[PDB]
Amino acid sequence: LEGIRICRKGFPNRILYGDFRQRYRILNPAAIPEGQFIDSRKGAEKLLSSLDIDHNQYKFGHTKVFFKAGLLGLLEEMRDERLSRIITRIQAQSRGVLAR
Amino acid sequence: KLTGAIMHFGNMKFKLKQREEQAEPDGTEEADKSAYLMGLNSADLLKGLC
Amino acid sequence: HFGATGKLASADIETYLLEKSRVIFQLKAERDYHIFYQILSNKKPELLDM
Amino acid sequence: DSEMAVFGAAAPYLRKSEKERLEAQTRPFDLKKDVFVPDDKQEFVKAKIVSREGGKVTAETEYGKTVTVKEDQVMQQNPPKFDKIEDMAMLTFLHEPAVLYNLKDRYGSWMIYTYSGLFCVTVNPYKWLPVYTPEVVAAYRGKKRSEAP
Amino acid sequence: FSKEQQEDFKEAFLLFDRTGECKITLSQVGDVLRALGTNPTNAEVKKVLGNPSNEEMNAKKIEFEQFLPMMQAISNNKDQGGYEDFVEGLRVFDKEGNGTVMGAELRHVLATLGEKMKEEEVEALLAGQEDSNGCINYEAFVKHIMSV
Ligand SMILES: CC(C)n1c(=O)cc(N[C@@H](C)c2ccccc2)[nH]c1=O
Repeated sequence: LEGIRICRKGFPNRILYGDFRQRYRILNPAAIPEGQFIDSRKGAEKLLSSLDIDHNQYKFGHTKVFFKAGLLGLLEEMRDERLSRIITRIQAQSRGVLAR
Repeated sequence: KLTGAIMHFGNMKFKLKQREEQAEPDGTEEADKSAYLMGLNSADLLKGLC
Repeated sequence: HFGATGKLASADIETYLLEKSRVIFQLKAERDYHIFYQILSNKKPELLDM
Repeated sequence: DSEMAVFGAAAPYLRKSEKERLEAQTRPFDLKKDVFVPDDKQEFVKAKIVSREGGKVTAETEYGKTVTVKEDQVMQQNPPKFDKIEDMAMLTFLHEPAVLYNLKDRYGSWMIYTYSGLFCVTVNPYKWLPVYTPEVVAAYRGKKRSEAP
Repeated sequence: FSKEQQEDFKEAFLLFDRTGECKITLSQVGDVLRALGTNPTNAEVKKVLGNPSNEEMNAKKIEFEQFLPMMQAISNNKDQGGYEDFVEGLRVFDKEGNGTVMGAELRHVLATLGEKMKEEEVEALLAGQEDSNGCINYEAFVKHIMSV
């Protein structure tokens, strides 16, 4: 019961700004344009603001981003949906030029 | 770029944890500037260094 | 343990505290370790000879 | 659920049947009146509010026994739409009887595993479910906690 | 498209039609529109057809005048992925991070996990593109397949 009390109220999910950028950049490459420098903190700020999810679910730490109980699962669902979308669309390209 | 990174690499600031005597970056802006130049990642660079 | 490619590469077993006294003392409604009764129950002639 | 077919014969022993889904929307339940009350032989029992008397309340329990307890010790029942949820962190009202009865309604139907947010609770079946043979392992490959039961 | 665009689109069907003038390939035509225009997911082709039968896919041949609108409709599905969108894809298969993808798991991924592909094409697309260590410079593979 106490563990649920903290999971519901607190911020059980947490990502380093670098591993967050590395892993979920596939979620919105335009929010974090590469080829140009952008600090880890403001990058994560722009990407998560771009996700259009409920902004009351997260707060930012000195070195890790912090999420409410139910967000991280939704982010992994989102990422695997995108990886499916993309591997099928790269296959769209692979078949398109192979057919060319 | 490598000369520049060796310049930035001295600007990375590290702070000791309150009890583990382990280095964590406060000056993350200098570490991600360095990694951006050397083509590493800020997190795995900092994790490897510390 | 898994490799960089993610395939199984090894496994390590670690043990912390075997109830070594159970080998010699048990309360009512409980057994000693299973090895002894499982060996005895089949009366496997090769093991019952060894 | 048509997607349950991937577990074969193990499927009835992991997730509730389609009838339990339809029954949930038809259960008689009142959020303001249905509450749990403590009992002697069993920690909590369902009860029905019958009246209001300011700071003192009186209610009739499911076994027809009369009870009087102050409002500080009465906990509202969870609505039937959240009964047997797979993760107890998703319960709406969280208290000692909500977890007790959430485990009891699942375990009485041999659905032995249930999550509790960052951790999971497993209740000893004592009788086997064909939930441990090779075929289920393939169903669990790469599936996430949101997908697999 | 220009009126001179539809003519050169037409003669693709005119070479692929083995009939003297009543064929266009219901099973193979969408596959060719990738070359003349942009490339969709096959499921979107099936959705514009309205989910036909597999036996239809093997036996049916469709009429070209109804297909001219289909050319535009199949061209219509925008939000195709860009270069960075594609190059971050195969990095999740890259369990090293250096810029190489082993072909033993690359062909596995391309064959088993996404939409179906004719496997001989998967054999011959990477053939000659491998290195001596048995990997692929996927940022080159993507800048290969986006360009030509
Ligand atoms: C606090 C803990 C539960 N946690 C996380 O909350 C997230 C982690 N890593 C990220 C990068 C990740 C998210 C989801 C699946 C895999 C990895 N690590 C973690 O250690």
